Amino acid sequence: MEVIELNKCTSGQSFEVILKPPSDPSLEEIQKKLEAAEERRKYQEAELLKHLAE
Amino acid sequence: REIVHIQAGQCGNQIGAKFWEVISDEHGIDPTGSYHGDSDLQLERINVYYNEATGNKYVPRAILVDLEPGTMDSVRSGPFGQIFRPDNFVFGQSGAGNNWAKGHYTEGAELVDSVLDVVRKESESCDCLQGFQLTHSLGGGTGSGMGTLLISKIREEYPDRIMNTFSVMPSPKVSDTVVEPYNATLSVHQLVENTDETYCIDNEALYDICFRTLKLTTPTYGDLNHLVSATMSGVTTCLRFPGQLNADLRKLAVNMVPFPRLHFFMPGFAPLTSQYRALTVPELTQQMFDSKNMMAACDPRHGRYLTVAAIFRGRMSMKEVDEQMLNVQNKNSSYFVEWIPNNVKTAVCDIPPRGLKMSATFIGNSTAIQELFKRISEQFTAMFRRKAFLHWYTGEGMDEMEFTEAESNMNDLVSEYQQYQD
Amino acid sequence: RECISIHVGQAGVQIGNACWELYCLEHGIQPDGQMPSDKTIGGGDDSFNTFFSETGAGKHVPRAVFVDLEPTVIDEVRTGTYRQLFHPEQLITGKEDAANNYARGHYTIGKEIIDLVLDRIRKLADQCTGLQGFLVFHSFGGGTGSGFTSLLMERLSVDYGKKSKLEFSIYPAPQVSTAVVEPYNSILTTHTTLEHSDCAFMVDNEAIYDICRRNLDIERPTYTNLNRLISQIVSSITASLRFDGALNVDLTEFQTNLVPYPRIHFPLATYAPVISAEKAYHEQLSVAEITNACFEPANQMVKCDPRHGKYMACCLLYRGDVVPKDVNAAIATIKTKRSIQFVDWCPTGFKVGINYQPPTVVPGGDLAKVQRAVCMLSNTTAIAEAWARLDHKFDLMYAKRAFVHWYVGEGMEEGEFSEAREDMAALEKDYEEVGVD
Amino acid sequence: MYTFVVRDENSSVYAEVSRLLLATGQWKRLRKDNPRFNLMLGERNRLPFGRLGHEPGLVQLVNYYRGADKLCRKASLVKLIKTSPELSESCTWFPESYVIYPTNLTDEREVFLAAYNRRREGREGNVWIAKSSAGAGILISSEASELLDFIDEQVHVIQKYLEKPLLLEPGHRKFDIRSWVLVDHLYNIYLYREGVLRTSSEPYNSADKTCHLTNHCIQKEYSKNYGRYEEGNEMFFEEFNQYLMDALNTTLENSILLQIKHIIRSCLMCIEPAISTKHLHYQSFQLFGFDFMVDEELKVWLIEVNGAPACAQKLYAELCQGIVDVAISSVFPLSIFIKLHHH
Ligand SMILES: Nc1nc2c(ncn2[C@@H]2O[C@H](COP(=O)(O)OP(=O)(O)OP(=O)(O)O)[C@@H](O)[C@H]2O)c(=O)[nH]1
Ligand SMILES: Nc1ncnc2c1ncn2[C@@H]1O[C@H](COP(=O)(O)OP(=O)(O)CP(=O)(O)O)[C@@H](O)[C@H]1O
Ligand SMILES: Nc1nc2c(ncn2[C@@H]2O[C@H](COP(=O)(O)OP(=O)(O)O)[C@@H](O)[C@H]2O)c(=O)[nH]1
Ligand SMILES: COc1cc(S(=O)(=O)Oc2ccc3[nH]c(C)cc3c2F)cc(OC)c1OC
Ligand SMILES: [Ca+2]
Ligand SMILES: [Ca+2]
Ligand SMILES: [Mg+2]
Ligand SMILES: [Mg+2]
Ligand SMILES: [Mg+2]
Repeated sequence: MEVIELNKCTSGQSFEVILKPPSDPSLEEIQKKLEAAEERRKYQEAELLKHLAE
Repeated sequence: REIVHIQAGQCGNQIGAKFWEVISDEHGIDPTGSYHGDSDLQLERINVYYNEATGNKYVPRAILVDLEPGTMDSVRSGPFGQIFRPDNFVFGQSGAGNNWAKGHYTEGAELVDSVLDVVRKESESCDCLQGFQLTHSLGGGTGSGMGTLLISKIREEYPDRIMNTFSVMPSPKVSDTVVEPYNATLSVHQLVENTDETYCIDNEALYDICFRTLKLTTPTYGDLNHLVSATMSGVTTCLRFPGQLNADLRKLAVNMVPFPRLHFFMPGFAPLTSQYRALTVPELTQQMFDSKNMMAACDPRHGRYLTVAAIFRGRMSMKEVDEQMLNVQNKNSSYFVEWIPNNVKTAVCDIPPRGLKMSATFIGNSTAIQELFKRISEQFTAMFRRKAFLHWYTGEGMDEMEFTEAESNMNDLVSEYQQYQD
Repeated sequence: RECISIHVGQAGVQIGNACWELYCLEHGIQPDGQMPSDKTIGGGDDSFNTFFSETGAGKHVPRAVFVDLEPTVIDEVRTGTYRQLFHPEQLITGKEDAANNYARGHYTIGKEIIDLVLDRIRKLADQCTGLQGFLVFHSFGGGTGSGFTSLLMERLSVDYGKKSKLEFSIYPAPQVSTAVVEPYNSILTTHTTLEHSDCAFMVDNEAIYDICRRNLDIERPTYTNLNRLISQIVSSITASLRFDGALNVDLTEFQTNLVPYPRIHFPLATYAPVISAEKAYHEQLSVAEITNACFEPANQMVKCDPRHGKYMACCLLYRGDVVPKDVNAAIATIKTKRSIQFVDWCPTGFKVGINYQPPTVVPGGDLAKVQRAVCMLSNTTAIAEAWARLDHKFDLMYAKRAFVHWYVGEGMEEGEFSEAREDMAALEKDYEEVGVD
Repeated sequence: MYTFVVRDENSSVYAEVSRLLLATGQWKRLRKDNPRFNLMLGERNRLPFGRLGHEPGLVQLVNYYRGADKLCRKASLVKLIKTSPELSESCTWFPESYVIYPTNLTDEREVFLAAYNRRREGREGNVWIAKSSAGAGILISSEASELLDFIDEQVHVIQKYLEKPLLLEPGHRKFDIRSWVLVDHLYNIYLYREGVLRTSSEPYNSADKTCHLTNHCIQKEYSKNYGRYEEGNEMFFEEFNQYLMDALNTTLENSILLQIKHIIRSCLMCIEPAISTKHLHYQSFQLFGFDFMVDEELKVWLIEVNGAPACAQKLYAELCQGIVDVAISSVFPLSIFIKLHHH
């Protein structure tokens, strides 16, 4: 039960109370997966038109 | 988010005509197109189904299609006949003769291009088109044959817009021709592939409701169409009136259709009407889920609900609405799939339908709908096994194999609806 | 320094609209952006300038960016009471929403607008002498709140690799749900945002709904009631940034004090007291009474049982008439009765912060004005319950591949589902390895 | 109508409780994986408490108290005693016990040898016993290396053996009192007025392990005198009480039950702040089985607590109904217990 680091100011104060001691990808990689998704989205569409063409 | 309406055939134009006659009243639009209402809520989303014209006129975004001029001459001469856009009347003369082939391959082909010109013109003036809704029967020739042809062609041109349909199923109890199973089976295959949302309106159900429940000894098509109007108003409430759910056709499909082919909804409505006593919230809920209020002639207890969307209309305790909705789910928990959490959605609208203070409309993606397709399939095979009446279709260029395919596609759909029932 | 708040999706925009409302009330900023208290018109290196820039006319403009693929929600900010605060460059809208589809908000409708959002963000970032990081408000369940948020977090991690990124996330609840595919979106967006968010505050709508019902006696809580409560907690968490102090003074300190393990960065927030303003006068709770309430599950922002979960960190953020001696006595007495088991590799202690200014409330709101309030941030392993609940719902629908076709139709691959889920199983493993007895 | 699910088929007690609920006609059994239930008869291991109390408009109850394993396991019980001020290290009714980890694997090995050498040098009876939660494997020995090597040969425990047990004169055998306790959602402690005595069939020999262990399985397997005196080697309170009067000139209520009721209260009040579901989003109840042992001075001891007990054949009907009456219908409306009052 020890208060430490008692910082005080006009607007408030803060402290710590110890009670027991202890015992990213790049822009290209983003555009790669993004554009790759539109490829599957445009291929799945092309297949639909090809099916409708039949 | 605008919607383009299309009505095709005798049934398609007659139920579609009543749909506009109903919502026009709900929004305060007179037969001339002028607004004469009281609540601004009537107009906040009027653009969804109406185009504003010069002089504050509201013209429906509807297209009227038929291979005969008869049923469309009546519409123009009907009560709200003067409100429809004249250019949007597209009709032939030879008719389809209750033949799917004639509507899909020969006579409809001659006319289909002209229709798309109107569809294109309407879509061009849509700031954010969300999709199309079609009204038609599957038992005839025009709405069934040509209607599916339009759906197929519209998808090719608007592949990223929602395709919605109100599809009236044939029934021997209400029959015009013995080839209705042939026409319906061919159409169902088309709907399976080329629609997102199909409201299954079974004439067998409409008849029984008129006969058993409403106590009408001899129902007429007008009597059955009063039921369809009430339902069509109910399932478009969230589109036509503002809410906290910002409902649109795409959202409905994403949440109602767990599997792309199982998008055939059982619609229900309460109270069934042909009357002064107001109906309580528990009464609406009980009747709504009751099979006697279903418009598809399937026993929900013989199947399971994959997803459900309910709309209550009128001034009522939304807390009570919950209390009674959750009660049904917790009571009939065996008739809802356990592997789709929160598969029942409820919305409330303060504006009630004309004539009632309290109403409730119900949209159900139930596996019991397989009973309906099984009924059509049996009637289809009963004739096809003897090639009976096929000469009407082979004379229009079709081959037997195309029937065998639609038969298999029908039986496959039933099997798909079955696997998810266990 | 400066902090940029980003509000994504319906929930993010509405909650942000509620937060900046409360910030203005707490800082005395008028709905026209004019702060009479500010005597350094045009400048000001004060603590509240971290969230508000000052124009030549003396207008305090939020350092915020509202984004939604649909224009209906943000239009109410443009025609709302606080319309004058923001300039239109900060309010970005699309035309079609994501239809509750993560793929539609990340791969298809999101990719169309990401470049613009980043540019608008850069328009504010360049107005910052030293930018600390970003505060991201969004929902797990929304199509835009999940799909577009994850896309942005990927791009922010590239354009601002040094800056920190904090999350305020709405965990889905059936009581206020919006779609049945919400579990799918909640899992996809957590997997794609975990490596990028430095610390995330989850708010379960179930907790807020029940709190509004029980403590505020609201039969059917609205999003307004929920957001007004949520903004009070957000204010407690962000108070240290907007007011002078020494605890959690910068965004990096949230990570230091609450996030020892980067993947376990979901502190559990507990707030008290919540009093119905309808009550003419309430028995104002004491410092010890509100502190004890921090350990009652009914007051947590996520329904779980901290008793069966070891703590790793704990911050007490008091606001109002609170003195250190009261806090220490409450802490000592609450140790004896409660069961607060930390991990063996962390000190069993509490970092405390007091702001004398009492909690502010909106006029005509539901929250009564209290003299002292506390928000506890405790990084407890017990919050893994929420991941398990969310994961079980995911496994139920995915077993039958229900609704998956909607995502693959936008470009997504069925594999990305199992990838995201296997990551969630790893997160549940990490929580267990830290909470074993 | 009320909703309940089942996830423990091997539960002979709640297989009966499931029977009665359906018989009322006001309860319905759903499937184990249906999330919409009012009540769960969950499994023993890995009960998903984190998923409970999250269904709107659905009051959910479960028949297990989360965190009760601290009292129903050998290692945790001993660690609960001592570390608990309520159940102080100086617990008069708890046999001296120590937690031992196998050498292959905190540990209390050197502390066990501490209080052992005192008895050897003090001429006192120094017989001990070792057991574990993985039992049907038990050893009773007076040496140290024999018991600790047997442990090396999971977490075990060693406690002092009742070298002076109370013996029923008509046979000179050892009994084992089993009392059933029910704790409802309100944490009211209910003791069943009917108990059983898993009596032995061979004479206790203080110089073999059949006359030392009084499990109904050992008596039905190793013993040959099964059923000689009482039926099934299971005496009830009515027969036992009469023997106390004719032999020791006392009664069951005073010489034994007073202590049993005290031990039950002390244990459950100790972990009450750790398992109580009073302000929780779901509620819990649970039936417990306390095993006691009485020595020659009519002093009751605590052997073990079981979280999934099995009730006697005769008393299944009377007990399992009492579960529904006070634990299930108290929250879901449609005496044989002694309420142990407390604070
Ligand atoms: N707390 C709170 N939750 C909200 C609010 N608005 C929506 N939600 C929750 O957010 C989830 C749905 O996400 P939304 O933000 O509405 O969807 P979105 O971000 O607009 O994405 P879209 O699907 O494209 O519309 C649901 O679980 C709702 O409960 C709000 O104002 N406050
Ligand atoms: N300290 C001790 N002194 C004397 N006998 C003891 C003892 N500890 C255990 N026993 C004997 O061991 C027997 C079984 O011990 P324990 O209760 O651990 O077995 P178990 O887990 O099979 C009981 P249940 O069948 O109720 O689960 C008791 O009935 C008792 O006769
Ligand atoms: N509900 C309803 N069904 C109709 C109507 N007219 C025809 N039907 C049904 O639809 C089928 C006949 O289709 P029809 O619309 O006449 O075909 P089409 O004119 O060639 O498009 C049969 O099953 C009829 O029972 C109608 O006005 N209302
Ligand atoms: C216009 O059609 C309607 C559209 C909508 S919605 O756009 O909000 O879609 C949703 C959103 C979430 C959902 N959860 C479930 C299980 C279904 C569901 C859903 F359909 C709701 C309607 O009534 C509830 C409705 O009926 C007329
Ligand atoms: Ca200033
Ligand atoms: Ca980072
Ligand atoms: Mg006809
Ligand atoms: Mg939205
Ligand atoms: Mg045994």
